[PDB]
Amino acid sequence: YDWNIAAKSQEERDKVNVDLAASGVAYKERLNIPVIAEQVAREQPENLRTYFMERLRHYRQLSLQLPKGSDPAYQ
Amino acid sequence: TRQIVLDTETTGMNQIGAHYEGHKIIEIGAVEVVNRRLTGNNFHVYLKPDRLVDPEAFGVHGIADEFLLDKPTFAEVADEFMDYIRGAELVIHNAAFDIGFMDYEFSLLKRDIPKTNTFCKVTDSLAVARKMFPGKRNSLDALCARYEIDNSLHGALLDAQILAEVYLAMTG
Ligand SMILES: Cc1cn([C@H]2C[C@H](O)[C@@H](COP(=O)(O)O)O2)c(=O)[nH]c1=O
Ligand SMILES: [Mn+2]
Ligand SMILES: [Mn+2]
Repeated sequence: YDWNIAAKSQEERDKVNVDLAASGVAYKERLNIPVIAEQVAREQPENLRTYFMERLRHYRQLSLQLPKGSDPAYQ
Repeated sequence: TRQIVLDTETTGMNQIGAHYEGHKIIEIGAVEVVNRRLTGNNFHVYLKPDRLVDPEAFGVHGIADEFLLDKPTFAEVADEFMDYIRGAELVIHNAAFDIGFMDYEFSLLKRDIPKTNTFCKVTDSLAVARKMFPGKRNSLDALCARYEIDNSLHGALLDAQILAEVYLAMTG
């Protein structure tokens, strides 16, 4: 039914933001944009760092489905 | 009446020609305002594009391709989106940018959807700011500095909330 994220649980919305940060690190690693993964995990709410690490692993896998920074797509 | 302060993030934009051509909305953020008060009836969605995010665009919003893979498409949220804004006065900073993108995406649905401007009043907060502060810098950041609003990555919802505070200050 409803896709509106604003209408979801606070926890759920909090998760989405951690996902944004986690996927962001994987993105940078894929495009060869310097990033210090450890620093980002730190920035996340302590009760969600475990979630961050799992999401980071998750998004790194998804990265494999996308072109590398050195690929034609980014030429 | 009701006002919806809205903003969007995209895969990028064209320096020349139709700014939206070949690009896509990846985030829509909007906050409702009634009687100069934030009602809390907000709208927020991330969308799966059928293309890659330009690195430059990522530099602005930090929304990764990896993050958008499991998200709905514009087509999937279209009606829920229209139901939400219909009839309201949309307040957008440099409205031409987002309206062009919104109408572009609606046209891709092939549902003969009319131009947003026909079912929503469109207010350009950048135009309002320019009339209010002629010869001054009127970007969202400049306005925040002007009104001494502290906001220590961009986001559609985030930018909408910020524009709402700025707009209220501007029209107070
Ligand atoms: C500021 C800026 C925006 N954009 C695009 C991507 C952003 O998601 C979209 C909306 O920007 P805005 O919310 O700051 O108006 O415009 C660029 O491509 N390059 C830029 O330098
Ligand atoms: Mn904008
Ligand atoms: Mn924005």
